[PDB]
Amino acid sequence: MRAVILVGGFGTRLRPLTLTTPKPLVPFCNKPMIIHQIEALKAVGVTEVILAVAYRPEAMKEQMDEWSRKLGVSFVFSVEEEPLGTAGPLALARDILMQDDKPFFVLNSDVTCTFPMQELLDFHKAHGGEGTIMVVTQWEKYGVVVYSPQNYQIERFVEKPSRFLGDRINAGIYIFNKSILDRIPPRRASIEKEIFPAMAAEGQLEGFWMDVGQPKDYILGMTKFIPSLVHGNREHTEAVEHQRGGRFTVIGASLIDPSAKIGDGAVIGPYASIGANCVIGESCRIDNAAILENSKVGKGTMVSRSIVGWNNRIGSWCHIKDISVLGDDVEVKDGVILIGTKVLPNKDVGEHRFEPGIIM
Amino acid sequence: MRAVILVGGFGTRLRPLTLTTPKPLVPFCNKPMIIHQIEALKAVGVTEVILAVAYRPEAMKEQMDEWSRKLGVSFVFSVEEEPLGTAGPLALARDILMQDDKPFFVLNSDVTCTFPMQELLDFHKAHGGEGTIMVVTQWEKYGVVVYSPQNYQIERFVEKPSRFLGDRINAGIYIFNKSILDRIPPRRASIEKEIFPAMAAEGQLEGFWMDVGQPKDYILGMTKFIPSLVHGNREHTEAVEHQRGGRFTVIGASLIDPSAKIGDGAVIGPYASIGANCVIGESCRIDNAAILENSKVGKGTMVSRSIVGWNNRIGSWCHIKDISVLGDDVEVKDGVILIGTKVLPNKDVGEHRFEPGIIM
Ligand SMILES: Nc1nc2c(ncn2[C@@H]2O[C@H](COP(=O)(O)OP(=O)(O)O[C@H]3O[C@H](CO)[C@@H](O)[C@H](O)[C@@H]3O)[C@@H](O)[C@H]2O)c(=O)[nH]1
Ligand SMILES: Nc1nc2c(ncn2[C@@H]2O[C@H](COP(=O)(O)OP(=O)(O)O[C@H]3O[C@H](CO)[C@@H](O)[C@H](O)[C@@H]3O)[C@@H](O)[C@H]2O)c(=O)[nH]1
Ligand SMILES: [Mg+2]
Ligand SMILES: [Mg+2]
Repeated sequence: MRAVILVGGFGTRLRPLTLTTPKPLVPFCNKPMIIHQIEALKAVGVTEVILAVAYRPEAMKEQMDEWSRKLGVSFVFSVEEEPLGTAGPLALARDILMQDDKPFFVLNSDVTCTFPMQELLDFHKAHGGEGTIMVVTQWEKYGVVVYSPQNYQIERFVEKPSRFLGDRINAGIYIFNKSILDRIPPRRASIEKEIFPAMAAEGQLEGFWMDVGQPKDYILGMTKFIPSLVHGNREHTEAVEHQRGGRFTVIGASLIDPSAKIGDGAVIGPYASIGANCVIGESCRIDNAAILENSKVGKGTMVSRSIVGWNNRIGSWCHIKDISVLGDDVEVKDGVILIGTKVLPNKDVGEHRFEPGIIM
Repeated sequence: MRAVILVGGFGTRLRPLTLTTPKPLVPFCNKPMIIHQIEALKAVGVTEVILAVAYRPEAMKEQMDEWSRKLGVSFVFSVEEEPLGTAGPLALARDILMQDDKPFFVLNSDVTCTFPMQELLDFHKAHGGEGTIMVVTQWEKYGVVVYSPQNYQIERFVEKPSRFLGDRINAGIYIFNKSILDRIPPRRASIEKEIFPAMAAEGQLEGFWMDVGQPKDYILGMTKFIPSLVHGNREHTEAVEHQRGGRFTVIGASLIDPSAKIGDGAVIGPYASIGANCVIGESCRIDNAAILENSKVGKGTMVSRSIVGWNNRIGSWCHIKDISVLGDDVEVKDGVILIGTKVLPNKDVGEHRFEPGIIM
């Protein structure tokens, strides 16, 4: 009946875009990352969502703008505890308890997946079935390796193992009962306070899944996510949008906001997202690239596998390839080639850069 | 009676420190960069200072904290016009006119100098005697080259000449009459609207001067500014502070805030500034380096010619040398050598870096 979407965090990995907005609020395809999770929660039975915001309490205005659909007015913060925010639910143990006794969801704000949120009780084991489902199944470099047998028990929980195998990792979606928030409230920073050794049953994804918190991870998660969205959003059959401006061709599926304008002959490539009010030149190539909002693009650029930030002004014949994240209000001169270079907000690029790097 | 301190600007050059606070509010030696100018204006006969803040209107709380001494309560902003903010005085031309008719000062927020603010009329002409005094006398790469003969006239005004010689550049302190704000109010972005090629005189710095807006410029400006401050601030005779914690030695002049703690045997080098609540290890070497606030330093680091941001935690045996600005809340492990690497806020550094660069 309640959920705790952890939104407090510096977003260091997604830095060029998170210097302006918090990581929950940077759009993934056409909506902020938290908005997908909030919509899934609205689909399942829940009304009030509490947010533990630490990095920037200025997200309140944007949440109020998005407050129309759901009662996500709750906001709590006293002092920076941790981006992981284990004390997050513990620092607000009073609100979750007295209002209701139902189990409460806990989610990361940078996770995208099918979002099952099944109405099935699954009361024999709360987090074992959900989160990392047992047949997640990816590299062990990031995320905690979870060792679960066929009987749905968790024995080992190592946040960043060096080399321990165990391709299974937690999805980032947790469901907890009222005992967890009253179990270990140490009143200070901690890491998820997982005490799975003590218990095996009820004490507490068959689908795509990706931790969308890194630029390359952002691109790959968008690539995995757009095909799964073809069923619901806007259902000319090659992609979601195929005729918005002039006459352009689309290869594969893509998300184009009806407010955007596309030039004559642009080739919106596979798994590309175009934001609101964005303008695309005559013969651009948007190949697995995300255009956030209000960005303008000249005639013939090839933004491929990279991210173009808000209010950008891309030149006429640029080439923004590789994984090169552009910040807010970045202007690129004509003919500039950017390959894997991250540009901080409010910068002008006029020189070529053929190697990965940072532009101050 | 009034002054216009231009404070609206992204501070792209001093980027690692200006991602947290606006460039006017980044401390120069022990006080915010704007506080020196406000103190000079308080010394001269003015009472109200109007600030044209654009980049971050959240400086209001800090200004109110510094408001106790002088009535700098004025704050105006509608939409981003320009970091130069030529429309700044023009956007608030109404307030300046009706209250008073006396000439109003215009100052940059990133300029440090002797700050004459002479009670003399400068009635030969107003900006000319002040600002770039006819004798400024530095490189022509930045700032406008001003061609001033012995009769105090300005003929040419080129913002960024390619190669025009003319070592004289404007200091950045302007004084204007009420006609300038009513002369060209174009209502949009413009560059200083200098129409001096029309008028010779009366229509509108023998000391150190430095445009403190770049890291190397910050260091050099501190090096020039500290010796000139020995006359008035705190008047054991080697530096301003020589006994604050244990027993340490000082080479040359330096500012150490009485709230700081210095270890046994630390060598505070020439022209160094230590912020409030800062802790310095046993055998550190602070050679022409600035420690902003609440930063902690281990035993034996040599921070030389670099800037250490707020709330830092420097390791035990690091080498933060060359021009290497550290952002807010940056933690450096023991033995890490940083040479010319700018670190963005909220980062942990554990690897050596022998070449100039940027750490995300
Ligand atoms: N950096 C950041 N982290 C945030 C933010 N909002 C919430 N967080 C939380 O910060 C935690 C850790 O930071 P991330 O970079 O997002 O996660 P991680 O350290 O890569 O790994 C964590 O997430 C995995 C999910 O893929 C999980 O294995 C587990 O949460 C792990 O600790 C996550 O639980 C996430 O909820 C934000 O704006 N920025
Ligand atoms: N970037 C930035 N600029 C600011 C800020 N606050 C005010 N400004 C104004 O922005 C103008 C230009 O930005 P700067 O980087 O500070 O100056 P500049 O472009 O290096 O050169 C300008 O300053 C010289 C003084 O040395 C002058 O020649 C003249 O102002 C010139 O346009 C200056 O007039 C300064 O007052 C800020 O927070 N950030
Ligand atoms: Mg994450
Ligand atoms: Mg300047």
